Amino acid sequence: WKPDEQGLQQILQLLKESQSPDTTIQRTVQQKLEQLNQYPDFNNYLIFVLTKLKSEDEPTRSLSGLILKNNVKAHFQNFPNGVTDFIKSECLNNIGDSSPLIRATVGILITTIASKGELQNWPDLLPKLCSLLDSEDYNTCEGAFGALQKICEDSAEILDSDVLDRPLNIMIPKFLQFFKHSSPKIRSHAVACVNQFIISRTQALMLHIDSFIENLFALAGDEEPEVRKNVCRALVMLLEVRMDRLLPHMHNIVEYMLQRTQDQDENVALEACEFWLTLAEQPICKDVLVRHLPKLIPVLVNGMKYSDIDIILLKDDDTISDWNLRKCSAAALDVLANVYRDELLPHILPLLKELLFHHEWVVKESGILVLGAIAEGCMQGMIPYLPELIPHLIQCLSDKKALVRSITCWTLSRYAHWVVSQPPDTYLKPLMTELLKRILDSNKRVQEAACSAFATLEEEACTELVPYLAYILDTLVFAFSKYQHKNLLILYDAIGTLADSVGHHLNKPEYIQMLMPPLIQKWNMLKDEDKDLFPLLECLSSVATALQSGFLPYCEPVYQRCVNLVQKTLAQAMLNNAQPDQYEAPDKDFMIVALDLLSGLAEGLGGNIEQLVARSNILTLMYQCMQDKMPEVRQSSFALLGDLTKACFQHVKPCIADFMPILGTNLNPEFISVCNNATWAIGEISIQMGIEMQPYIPMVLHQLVEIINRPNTPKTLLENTAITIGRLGYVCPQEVAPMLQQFIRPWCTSLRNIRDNEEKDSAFRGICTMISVNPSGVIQDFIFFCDAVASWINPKDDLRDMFCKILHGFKNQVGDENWRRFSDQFPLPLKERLAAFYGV
Repeated sequence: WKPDEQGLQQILQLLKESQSPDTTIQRTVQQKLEQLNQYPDFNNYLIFVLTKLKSEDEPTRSLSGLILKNNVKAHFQNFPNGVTDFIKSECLNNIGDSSPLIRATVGILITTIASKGELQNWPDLLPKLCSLLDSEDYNTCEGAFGALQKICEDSAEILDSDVLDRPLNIMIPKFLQFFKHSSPKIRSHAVACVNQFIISRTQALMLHIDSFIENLFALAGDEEPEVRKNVCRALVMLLEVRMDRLLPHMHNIVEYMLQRTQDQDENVALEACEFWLTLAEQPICKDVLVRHLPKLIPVLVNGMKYSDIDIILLKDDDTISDWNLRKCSAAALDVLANVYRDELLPHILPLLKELLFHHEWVVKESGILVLGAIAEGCMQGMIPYLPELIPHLIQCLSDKKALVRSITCWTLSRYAHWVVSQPPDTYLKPLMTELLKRILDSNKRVQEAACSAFATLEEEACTELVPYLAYILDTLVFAFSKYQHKNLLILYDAIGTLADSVGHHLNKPEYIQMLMPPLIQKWNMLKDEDKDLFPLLECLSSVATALQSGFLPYCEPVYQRCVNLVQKTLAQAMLNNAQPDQYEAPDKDFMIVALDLLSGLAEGLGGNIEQLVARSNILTLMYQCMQDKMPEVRQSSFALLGDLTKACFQHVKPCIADFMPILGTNLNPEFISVCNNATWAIGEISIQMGIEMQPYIPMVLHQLVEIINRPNTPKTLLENTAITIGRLGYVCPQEVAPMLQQFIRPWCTSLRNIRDNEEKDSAFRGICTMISVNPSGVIQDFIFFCDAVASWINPKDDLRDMFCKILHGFKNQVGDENWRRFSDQFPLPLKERLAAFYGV
C-alpha cells in the first residue's frame, strides 16, 4: 500500500513529538492525531511504521503499532477491510520479530483483533497459531503461544461454542504436550491455556482428563513460581470439578498444598491458600484433614498477620487489595471453625494465649482477628473463656494504634450474642458505652468498624437498649453530620436497626426531637433523582414503623414523595420499552424503596393512613408493580399490599378481584422473598374477606401445600405458609378442611417452633375449625397435632378451651385404654404438660 510521503512526514513528526516530555505538547499532539482517523486510510499508516519502517528507532516504531490497538478498541466499525486484512497479515508474519519489545506489541494487537472483530471473522488465525506453535524458532513459538493464551483467556466459551466449530479438540493435547517443554516460560503459557477449561468442564479436555492430571504432577516440584502458580490454580479448580480423579492422590496434595501455602512467592502462597477454602466444602474434609489439623492451623494463623507493606498503605479511599493473603487465610479459618466446631479448640486455643496478650500490636491484632474469625464455628466451646476475655477486648477498644481498636469492634460483635445473655451492668453496658465512644472515633476506619459492630449489637440487644436510649441517639446524631460516604450507609443501618430493635419505645417526644431534624434535613437537601435517597428512605421506613403515631407530623409530605417516585419510575419503565433509544432506562431501586418506606407508613400508622391512601391513585400503582419483571419490585409491593390490607381494607376490596390471580402467579419458591410476601398477603386478605375468599381457595390452597411439603424450603416461608393456610381454613372451613390430611404434618412441624403470638393464634383457630368440620383428617396424625398444642405456653382462654374440647372428644372417642397406649409416646415435657393444662 502507498505510503503517500505527505501523510508519512505528517504522522512521523506527530509521533516523534507525541512523546516529548511536556504535557502541554503531549495532549495537543495526541488529540490532533487520533482525530486524523477521518481518513479510512489512517489505520493503514499505523502498521507500516511498526512492521516496515525499520530505519526508524524501536520505541517510535512500537508506539505507532501500539496506538492502532486503541484505534481498534474504538474506531473499529469504520474499518476498511483492505486495511484490516493487511494489518492481520504483517502481524501473523512478524509474530516473532528479533526484538523483545516489537514481538510484544504485535501479540497484543492480535489479542485485541481476536476479541474486537470476534474470532470467527478471522477464521485462519487459530489454526495458523496452533501450527506456528511447532516452529523451531523460540521467538515465533513464545510469540504465538503468548497471544494464544491471552486469547484463550478471553474467548473461553466462544471457542467451546459452535462459532468456531470447537477447535479445542486439536488444541487440548497440543497445549497439554508442551507441559514438559524445556523452556519455563512456555510450560507456563501451556498450563495457563489448559486452565480455562477446567471449570467450564469442557469436553475436549474431559478426554485428556488423565494425562492432564498426571502431566500436572510432573510439574509439582517446579522451581519457577509462574508454573507452580498455575499448577495450584488447576489443582485447586480440579477439586470442584472432577474430585474423583484426585481422591486417590489427595494426601500427596494436601501436603504439597500445605507446603505451597508457605511458598517463597506470595502469589503461590495465596493461590495455594484458595485451596483450603474449596477443599473445606465437600464433607470429605471431616474425614481427611482431621490429621493435618495441628500442622495447618498455625501455618494459617501465621499468615493472618498484616503484611509489612499492608501496614504502610494504611497506618482517596486508602485501601489494600480486595483479596489479600491475610484475607484468604482468615476466610479459610472461619470456614474451618464451622466444620470442626468445639472439636477444634485444642488445635488453636493454645496459640491464642501466646497471641492475644503479646507485646507487638501486629501480633495482637491478628490474634484478635482469629478470636472473632472462629467465633460462630467454635461458639459452644468458646463460652468458658468469654467471661474474662470480653472485658479485655473492651480495654482493647483503646489501644493507641488505630488498626487494633478497629479490629476489636468486629471481633466483639462476633460474640455479641453471649453478651446480651449476661446482665448488662457487667458486659453489655460497658461494651455499648465504649462502642458509642468509638463511633465518633477520629480515625475514619475505626468509625466504620465501631458503628457496624454497634449495628450488630442493637439487633441482639432488642429492648435492652431502651433504658440507655437517650444516650445512643445523642452520639448517633452527631455522627450524622460528621460521617461522609460509606460510613454514612452504616450509620443509616445503625439507625434503622435501632428503630427496628427498640420499636414503639422510640415514640417518646425527646427522641423524635433529636432524630428527625438531621433526617428531615437530608430529605430536603436531596432530589428525586439522586441515588443517595435509597439508604435514607430505607432507613426512614424503619423509623416510621417504630415511631407509630409519633410520625403523624411527617407522613403527608413523606407519603407524597413516595407515590411521586413510583409514578415517575413506573412511567419511565414503559417509555423505556416504547422508546429504547430516547427514554433512559429507569433505576427501580427508586420504586423499591418508595414502596418499602410506604409499607412502613402503612405499618406504623395503620388506620391513620386511611386518608392518604383514599386521596391518591396508589392502589392502581402497585397493581402495576406486582407484575414488574424485577423480583424485588414484586415482593416490595406485596408487603405493602399486606400492610394496606391490615390498615384500611375497605380501600383494597375493589382491587382484590384481579389482585388474587397475580398473587397466585408469584407463589413461586424459586424467589424466596417474593413467594413469602405474597403468601402472607393472602392471610391478612382472607381474614378480612370471610367466605368471600370462597372462589380463590382452589387457586392458591393447592400450591401452598406443595410449598410446605418441599425439601430445603426455608423456615420463614414455611412459617407464613402454614399460617395463611390456617386463616383460609378459618374463614373457609368446608373448603379447606377436606384437604387437612396433607399439611397437618409439616404445619405443626413448622408452627411448634414459633413464639406464642396473634399470627399463631389465628392460625390455630383455623386448624380448630377445620377439625370441627373434618375430625377425620386429624386421627391419623393426632400425634403431630398434640406436639403442636403443647407449643402453647399462654393460649387465650377460649382457644385454650378450644384445644381442650378437641383432646377430650378425641379421648371420649377412642377409649381410655386405647388413649393409654397412644399416650405412652410423647416425651414427659408433653405427656404431663397436656394432662396438666387440659387434663388427661
